[PDB]
Amino acid sequence: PMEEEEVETFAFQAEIAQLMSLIINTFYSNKEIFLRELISNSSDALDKIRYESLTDPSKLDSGKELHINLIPNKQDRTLTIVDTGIGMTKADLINNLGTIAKSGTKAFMEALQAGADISMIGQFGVGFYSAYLVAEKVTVITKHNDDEQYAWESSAGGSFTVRTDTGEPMGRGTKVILHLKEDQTEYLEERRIKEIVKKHSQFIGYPITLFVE
Ligand SMILES: Nc1ncnc2c1ncn2[C@@H]1O[C@H](COP(=O)(O)OP(=O)(O)OP(=O)(O)O)[C@@H](O)[C@H]1O
Ligand SMILES: [Mg+2]
Repeated sequence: PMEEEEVETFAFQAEIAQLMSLIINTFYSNKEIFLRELISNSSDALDKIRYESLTDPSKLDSGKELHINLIPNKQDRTLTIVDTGIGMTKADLINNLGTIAKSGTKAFMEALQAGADISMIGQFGVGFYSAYLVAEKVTVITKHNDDEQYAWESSAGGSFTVRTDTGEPMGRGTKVILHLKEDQTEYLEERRIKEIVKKHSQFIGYPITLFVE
């Protein structure tokens, strides 16, 4: 073909693959907590960049504003969570989002069997995967300070890919893009989103902005 793109395909760590099918194939009632989990991740990443700037203000040259944006797109049926946090290196993506085992995974699977609410997911070190409560597919674009912009992607099925991102440059941070299931479109509604952020994400030490089309 005219153009070529390098893709790297990785198997999810076995327990995490198993946690993902559990999340996807079980019925759960309290799905809205996915949003709280992604906002926390953005909040953590922003704490991190903030921490690093204390000793090295140069680290904020890639953008000084520390914040989180929420972007529903009804045309594409996507909900995007953007932060100007620390972002992830390629290796961060690979190690931290699927490939390296987590201490709490087995235990969280155990708790789910007993009938735990999925809301507890974030106590175990696997909160990200709550996204698959409402998304058939998740794309993570990320730009860390001394590395290139990358795109992580997976629709489950036990696998994810990482590639150099060919999209619009970010400066610094992470964009999580949720391709929503057809029965989960309420999470594109301005009212629903506002309700959910007020109920679950009111201890975020950063400004959050909802962009409404
Ligand atoms: N928005 C983000 N910016 C930077 N790194 C992120 C972001 N989201 C996820 N990560 C990385 O992926 C890892 C997995 O996140 P996940 O939410 O599954 O677990 P956690 O936040 O470490 O713990 P838990 O969510 O269970 O309290 C995180 O530790 C973090 O390093
Ligand atoms: Mg988390």
